[PDB]
Amino acid sequence: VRSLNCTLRDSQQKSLVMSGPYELKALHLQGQDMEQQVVFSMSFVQGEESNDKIPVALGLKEKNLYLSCVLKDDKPTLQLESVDPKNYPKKKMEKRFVFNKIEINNKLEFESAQFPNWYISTSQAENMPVFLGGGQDITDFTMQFVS
Ligand SMILES: O=C(NCCO)Nc1ccc(Br)cn1
Repeated sequence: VRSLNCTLRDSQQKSLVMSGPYELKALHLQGQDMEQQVVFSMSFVQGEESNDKIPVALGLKEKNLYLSCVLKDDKPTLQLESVDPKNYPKKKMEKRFVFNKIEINNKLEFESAQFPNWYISTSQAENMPVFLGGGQDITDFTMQFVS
């Protein structure tokens, strides 16, 4: 499987950092604090594809942790999920790990492949969790490539 290391920033230009072991949060960051941002390994996985819709998995660089979409208290919910480090990443990722990376107006949205029309989202407020949203909440991102 092919993977690229990258960071993400929301359309309000908030960066993403760890919020405990299994959550991410978004906040405005600049300067030395930039080292705190999460670096993703974006893997290009199997799934239905178009020019503007590309299936990816979002793992944390050098960690056996992936973003995943599951029902929690009966609601679609973004979680960080651990995996066996000997088996990942792989080309045929389970559907809960797959996001459709969609380019619209020079920004990216990440739609859950498991839950159509649910998107990786951030709040306008500082220091709040990254979540799966189904308006005020931000669903557009840019990507920064990392060496
Ligand atoms: O401009 C970007 N990065 C800033 C320099 O690090 N990224 C970018 C641009 C278009 C789309 Br679509 C997604 N990401």
